Amino acid sequence: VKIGHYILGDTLGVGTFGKVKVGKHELTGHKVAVKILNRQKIRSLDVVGKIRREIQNLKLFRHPHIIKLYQVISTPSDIFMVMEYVSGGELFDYICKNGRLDEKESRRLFQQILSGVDYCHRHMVVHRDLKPENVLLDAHMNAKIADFGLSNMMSDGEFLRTSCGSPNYAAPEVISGRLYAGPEVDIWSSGVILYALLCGTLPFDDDHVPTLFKKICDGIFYTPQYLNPSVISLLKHMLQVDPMKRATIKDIREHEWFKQDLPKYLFPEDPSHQGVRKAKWHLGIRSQSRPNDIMAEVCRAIKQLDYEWKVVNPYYLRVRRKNPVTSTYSKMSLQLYQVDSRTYLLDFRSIDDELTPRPGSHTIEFFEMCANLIKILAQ
Amino acid sequence: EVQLVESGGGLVQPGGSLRLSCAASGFNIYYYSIHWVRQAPGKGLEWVASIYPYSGSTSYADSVKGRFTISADTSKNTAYLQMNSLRAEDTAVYYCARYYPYFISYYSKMEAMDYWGQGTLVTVSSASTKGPSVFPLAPSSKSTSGGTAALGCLVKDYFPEPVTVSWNSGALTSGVHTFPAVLQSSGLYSLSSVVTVPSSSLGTQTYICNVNHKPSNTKVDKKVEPKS
Amino acid sequence: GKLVIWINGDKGYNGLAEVGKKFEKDTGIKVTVEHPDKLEEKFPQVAATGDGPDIIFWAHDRFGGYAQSGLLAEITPAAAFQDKLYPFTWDAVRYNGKLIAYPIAVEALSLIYNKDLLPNPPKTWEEIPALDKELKAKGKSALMFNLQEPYFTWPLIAADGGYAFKYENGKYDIKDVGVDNAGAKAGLTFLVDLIKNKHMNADTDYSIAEAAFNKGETAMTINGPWAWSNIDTSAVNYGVTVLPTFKGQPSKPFVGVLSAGINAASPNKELAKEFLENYLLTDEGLEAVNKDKPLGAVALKSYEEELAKDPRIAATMENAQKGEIMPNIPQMSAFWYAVRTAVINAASGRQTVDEALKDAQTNAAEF
Amino acid sequence: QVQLQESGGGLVQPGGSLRLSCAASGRTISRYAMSWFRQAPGKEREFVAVARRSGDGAFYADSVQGRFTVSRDDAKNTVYLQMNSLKPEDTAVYYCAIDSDTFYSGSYDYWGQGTQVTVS
Amino acid sequence: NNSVYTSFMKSHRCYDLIPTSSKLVVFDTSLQVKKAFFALVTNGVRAAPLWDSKKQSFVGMLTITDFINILHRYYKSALVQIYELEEHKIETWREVYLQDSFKPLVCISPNASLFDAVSSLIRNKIHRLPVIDPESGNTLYILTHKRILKFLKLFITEFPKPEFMSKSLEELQIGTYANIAMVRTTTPVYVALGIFVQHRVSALPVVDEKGRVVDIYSKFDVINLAAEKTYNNLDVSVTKALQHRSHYFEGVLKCYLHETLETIINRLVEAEVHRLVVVDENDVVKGIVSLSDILQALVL
Amino acid sequence: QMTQSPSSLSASVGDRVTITCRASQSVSSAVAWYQQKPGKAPKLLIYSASSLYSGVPSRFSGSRSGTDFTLTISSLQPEDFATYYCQQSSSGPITFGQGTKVEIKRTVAAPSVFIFPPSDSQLKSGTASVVCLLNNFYPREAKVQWKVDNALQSGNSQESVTEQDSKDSTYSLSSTLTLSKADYEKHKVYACEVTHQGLSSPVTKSFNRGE
Amino acid sequence: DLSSSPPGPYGQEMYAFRSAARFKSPPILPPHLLQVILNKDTNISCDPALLPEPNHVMLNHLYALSIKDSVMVLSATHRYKKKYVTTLLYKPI
Ligand SMILES: Nc1ncnc2c1ncn2[C@@H]1O[C@H](COP(=O)(O)OP(=O)(O)OP(=O)(O)O)[C@@H](O)[C@H]1O
Ligand SMILES: Nc1ncnc2c1ncn2[C@@H]1O[C@H](COP(=O)(O)OP(=O)(O)O)[C@@H](O)[C@H]1O
Ligand SMILES: Nc1ncnc2c1ncn2[C@@H]1O[C@H](COP(=O)(O)O)[C@@H](O)[C@H]1O
Ligand SMILES: OC[C@H]1O[C@H](O[C@H]2[C@H](O)[C@@H](O)[C@@H](O)O[C@@H]2CO)[C@H](O)[C@@H](O)[C@@H]1O
Repeated sequence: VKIGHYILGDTLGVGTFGKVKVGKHELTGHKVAVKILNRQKIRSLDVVGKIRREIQNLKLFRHPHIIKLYQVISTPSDIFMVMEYVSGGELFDYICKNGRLDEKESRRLFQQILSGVDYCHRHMVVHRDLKPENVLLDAHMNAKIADFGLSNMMSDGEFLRTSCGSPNYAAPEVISGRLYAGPEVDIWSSGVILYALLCGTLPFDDDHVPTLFKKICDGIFYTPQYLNPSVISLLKHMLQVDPMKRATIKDIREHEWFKQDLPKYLFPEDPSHQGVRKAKWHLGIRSQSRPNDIMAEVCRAIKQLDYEWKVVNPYYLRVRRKNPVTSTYSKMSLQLYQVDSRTYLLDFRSIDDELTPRPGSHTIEFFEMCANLIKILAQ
Repeated sequence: EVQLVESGGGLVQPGGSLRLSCAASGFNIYYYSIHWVRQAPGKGLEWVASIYPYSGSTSYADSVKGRFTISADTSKNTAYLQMNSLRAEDTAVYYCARYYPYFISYYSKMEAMDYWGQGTLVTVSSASTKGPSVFPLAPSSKSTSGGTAALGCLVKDYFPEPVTVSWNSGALTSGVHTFPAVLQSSGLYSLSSVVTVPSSSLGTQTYICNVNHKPSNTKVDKKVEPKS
Repeated sequence: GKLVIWINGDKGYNGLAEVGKKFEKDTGIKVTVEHPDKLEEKFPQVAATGDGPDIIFWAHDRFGGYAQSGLLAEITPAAAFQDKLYPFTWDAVRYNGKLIAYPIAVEALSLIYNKDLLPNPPKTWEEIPALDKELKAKGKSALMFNLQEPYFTWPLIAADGGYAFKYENGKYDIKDVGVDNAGAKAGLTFLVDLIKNKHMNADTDYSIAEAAFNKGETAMTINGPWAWSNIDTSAVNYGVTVLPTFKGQPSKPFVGVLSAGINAASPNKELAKEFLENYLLTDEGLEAVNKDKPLGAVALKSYEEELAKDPRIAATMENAQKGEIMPNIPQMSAFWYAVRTAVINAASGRQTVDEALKDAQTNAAEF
Repeated sequence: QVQLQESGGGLVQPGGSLRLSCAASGRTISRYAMSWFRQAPGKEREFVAVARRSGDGAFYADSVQGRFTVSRDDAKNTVYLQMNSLKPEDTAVYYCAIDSDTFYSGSYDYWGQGTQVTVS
Repeated sequence: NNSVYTSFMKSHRCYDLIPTSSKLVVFDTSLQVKKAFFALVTNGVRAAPLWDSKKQSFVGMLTITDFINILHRYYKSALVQIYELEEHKIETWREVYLQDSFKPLVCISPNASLFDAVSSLIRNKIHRLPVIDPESGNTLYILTHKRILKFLKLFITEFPKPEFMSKSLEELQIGTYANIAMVRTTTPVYVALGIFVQHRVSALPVVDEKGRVVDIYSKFDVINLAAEKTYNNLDVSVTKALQHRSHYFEGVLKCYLHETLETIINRLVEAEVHRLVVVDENDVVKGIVSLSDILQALVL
Repeated sequence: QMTQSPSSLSASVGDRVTITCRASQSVSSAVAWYQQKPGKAPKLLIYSASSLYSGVPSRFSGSRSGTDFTLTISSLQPEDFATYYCQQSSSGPITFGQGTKVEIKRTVAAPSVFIFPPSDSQLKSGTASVVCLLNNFYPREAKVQWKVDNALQSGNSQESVTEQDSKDSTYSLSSTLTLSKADYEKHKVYACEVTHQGLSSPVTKSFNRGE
Repeated sequence: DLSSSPPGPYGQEMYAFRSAARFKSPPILPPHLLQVILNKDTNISCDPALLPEPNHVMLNHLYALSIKDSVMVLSATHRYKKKYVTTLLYKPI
């Protein structure tokens, strides 16, 4: 019960085969969630190269709504995986606690679950055993998908046992005898999760199990009047028993209900002694253009910043700005230099205040007269 | 219940644009990348095209780069291989196949092609449709002692491919050897069909080859005769 | 409809093949002898799936954790068959009062030395670097043994007071573990200082130490009775004596009892029981395995009465009597690789003695 | 110039066993195949067995399929013919041959030397 | 008593305390806290007077102590990536950290006396305060206790040197001896960070199980962990955190209680360190003498 | 961008065969194996060259040795006689293998050679082609040559071998030598000479013109 | 600017036009600045906070650096009555 620097507390639960325990870091006081995987139950091959493939594959899938995996510790008896811990419990327990939820919170959970399944589909992995008991809540009321790799190994081994244990969560293809589910189970499972977030109950519930399989094969479900008819078209386009008409991520991303309150970070791109390293500093601004145009570019830059400047030469410009909060004014002087016929250098020079005990700072306001100019010039 | 029914095949003129489809029934085309392959008669498979609708990224082989515009329609679950500027070498049967790029297991990134279609046969030839010209092959009078006498019929210079040959001795055939067709340099096809019979049946038993060519409506019979 | 035997590769599997041939000669059912690597790990994962071997040959320390998963069948021995074997061998294979295995032999570590390079064996662990200072000038080495497995490093740790689990009245206390006491710290400190002062190599395992002892590269080794065939093959003038004392206290090795476990998922339980009780634990069956590789002190008293003339086996029994029997609790399965990880981290210099023994203490019973 | 040499064979009892060998040198042998022929007295030349380059195919005739066993060696540049269950009527001169087809699995047959295997 | 050093610091200005050339960094307050300490790695200096462009004033000071506070507070696990150091800024972090303590930037004019500089260093519990010329408003140099003793020892050459310098260290009661903070050599970095945040100490001399000093762990040693990008792994021991300089140092500058103060100062300013530990013949820790107590004794 | 190269072989029922696949560049474990019956669709057998696709049983097995992917068929049933294809898929472009065919083991039978003279029906039409026939031979590999009028003419011969029989497993080759009516004035005798693996002496059949 | 003696005493944002008749090139920079574009000296033997003595002409000039991340490196080696300072300023972009 000690891995890394983590002691293990009381076991939370044993859902299918994995023993999930809370881990605690004695030094830093941080709560992690370890998962024990007995090799007796579901492991056929014991080659360490498979564990190396696990270490290479599973760690690099970083997403703000997927439970991140930290390391997979090997053991002669078991397999330990340190997933992150969240104190908000399962989604199904939250549904059983609060009943029917508001639409604005159900869409907020549904967008996060769909953007956690879209990250998996972009990174070529599916979550076949998706359910409200395998999505957790954090302290900040978000949605966290528990696993992606764990279902894939299990579903191939015992698809019939998984279907017998829960028919409603299992896909119509799996009960119809299709070999591999693929991503078509993911949108249908996110649809029954959306029906749980909109109505509280389960859409496909029976006591007698082959009649429940017949209810899965039937494309009908219950619909109350508590929910608006703008989302029932999405539910009918999402919960089809035939995967030819089942909704895609694009077919939800072009739907009207899904685009109402959508955060931008969910979808990345829509249209697509001492040792010190020496530094190479420059002098001014090196612009390879005409000298009559660089002064106009400097003019266009300093006109936007509301400065008060005068000239002496055609390339000697003594600028002066009044600070908003500080009553005094700061002065400096720009000058153009010719290092070669191609490039021209813009040199800054400060001048000292002679008589006035000005507050604030002298040279830091001098750098404030330049850090607003470099950004606008961008050269 | 997944069937990949191809359509739009047949016979085309060289320099003509064809667009064959693949009605993906039983799954969703937006996730899986529909891949087309080339199967020349006698040769092996050869990959030609790919389109992946989920990321909107395609792929192309080096020999067909920038000339066969692949397209996928997610609303009708079809995949359109609009071929353009085809050469004479591009003459094959085109299978349709879905592709599973996902992690089936923790250790295995599966990258195979699960379900394959029946494949439609496209034939490129500058020559038009021409009926066959059967000519009999004469059994030689001289033969070894205790040796069977080979008899066959030659079907030369026909188009298109399917010619079914039959004999007049019986509906059931024995000793038959139906050869594959060879594409000669004149664009047309050749065909031979021999039957091994005993040598003592040359004077008594007679054979008549029946050449049936359905897309040309040519049903010609040819009586083979032992003659020096 | 046959019998499949798995035993470790350093054991006498050809004698088991001969006993299987003597079984097939008398009933027609063939016996297949296999020696898979890491079979204490390979066995329960296939035994949970209902397939694999029908009978396993291993020490009793894994058999309790096998029994809690329902992987071993209940045995029914007769009173005469219990009288034929030693009572402590029956006591070592007790799990919650029930008998789960047939005892085969009692294995104990002993000090094995080269008589040509070292005529007088040392009686003290501390004078072994003093001997190695002389022996490195001769191109030899004092002591080389398997450091990758904690079974060989355990006596030098447990000599000064270390113990796995507290045994008071029939039960091992899972919370009273003595691997974090002063004696285990002194033992692991001496074990690290043997490596730091260039007296031993941290990468030395069973194969390299065995090849060093058969070629005469080392003066002493610590190994079991099964290597005696390879020692006899290499014609080394060898002696077997008592392990030396540490700080005035003798070494405390694990006393190992090789046992025969029967899979509960096997339909061939009766054929396996008749095979074992009629052929293997007899005077003719044990000597066929003993001629291949020596097992040590056998549980059969009749063969042991003739076997005890060997002073090597007498010193093995003396080390067993001055040693300690292994626990059969399922917490030993967590104990073994935890102490192995501690010994690997201490030998490689990745962790200190205190940190490694604190990790071994915390992961002692549970993990 | 190519050389060829047979060995083995003689007055052996019928129904027993006999081994034949054939070898060549001076040229590459892994990329070429070897074959065995028979010529019975009063009959034409007949085929016995062939062996491919790297063990792809071991082929025999209709009469010698379940009786003869052909093998080849890459280090000593020899081939072997394990003849089992010999017949009194199969007495003939046995030939070895050289396939001159390069980079193709076809054959152009020429026989260098034959020995006289006469069974009793 | 101290009348020869007090009049010395009142006569000699801070204008002589500034070196010939002096690299000086300042940080904008709207900058992220991750790149600020990487810039302190790049330049090597340990202090930076903060500037708030939205208020046009020197708002505060960001140092290694603030690095210790942020890697003690916003550090969850070695396996977990430290997102808070990336996402937080100096303006964001100082409104959280300075919620209970509102402490503005203290400074001194360079035309003022060194006595007021020492009395503003010791009273405010500040190691490094900058100087600001009130005629212009700019910052010139960041004074240090070490620079003050280097300026003093060059000018201690007159006849009345041994007023109390000839007395022993134990009789003068110089240095903290009662509450000493120590760590074992097997202790992780994070418990040393917790001691640096709980106490206001500046160094931890590591000891073995007996108590013998083998190395020293200072707050300056922490910044090399950020330099080699091991700021995310704070669960390693202090020995692996001190193997960064094991090819460079000699040992631990230990002194004794029966030693005169002037020899301790002459060994201190020659090796350019900040504090010494007091030991015995058995090399156990008896306390730490620091510059903030030596200058406290001198300023009286 | 790369190429593939399998082997080619033939074995009996129940034999354990192996098929290598030497990858050109360095690829990962992303190589499949497709069984294609003649005139059917290519069935998938093993997807990642080491683990079995669901469906087809455990007879097919694969091992990986660097960039030399293997396909091993233990206990060859009489239904698994088809063409097997290596398939690289890790890189951008997908390159199939050349394709290995697996033929049933058969005793070698001597080829039956029978020459076919051109009939007078195709002489008047201008296009007359002579063909020679090989009956019931084994294996597939044969070499026909047309030494017509004691002159080996190449370029007009076109071989066409058929598949093996269901009950006899015998081949049949046909090489059509095409000529014209005006090509027979430079023609006295035609000879189709064949060199088979089991044919001890090459036998050619020549029929004189005008009989 | 009271200290300045310009030809035009305006100091106004409007009077900045590129319509001047002069096409005169600007003068050349002194060669000592050819050092500071390429090399900056830091004494490793002395304290890293201490620097070698800079020249008298390189005082008030800016010193930018390549933006590897969102910082903006800019500095100037200002001069007091006798002492030299070097004010590095780091600002987010
Ligand atoms: N008493 C001491 N004994 C041994 N080493 C020391 C001692 N004091 C400091 N050091 C070493 O000197 C190095 C830097 O010294 P310190 O940590 O005191 O900062 P500092 O040099 O005083 O900083 P600054 O020069 O900015 O005042 C550290 O790496 C530390 O190991
Ligand atoms: N001149 C100053 N004015 C105001 N606050 C300061 C000043 N110098 C430091 N501080 C604050 O005091 C705290 C403790 O700093 P300190 O530990 O003395 O610096 P160092 O780590 O360099 O010894 C820091 O968090 C800093 O914000
Ligand atoms: N590690 C430490 N343990 C106890 N006291 C300390 C430690 N470091 C510094 N001090 C004391 O803290 C005060 C200020 O010193 P400094 O922290 O160096 O400015 C002095 O009284 C020191 O003796
Ligand atoms: O500590 C490693 C290993 O030691 C024991 O197994 C030994 C056993 O003593 C010998 O009889 C023989 O089987 O070699 C084994 C491995 O070297 C423990 O029984 C075992 O649990 C432990 O893992």
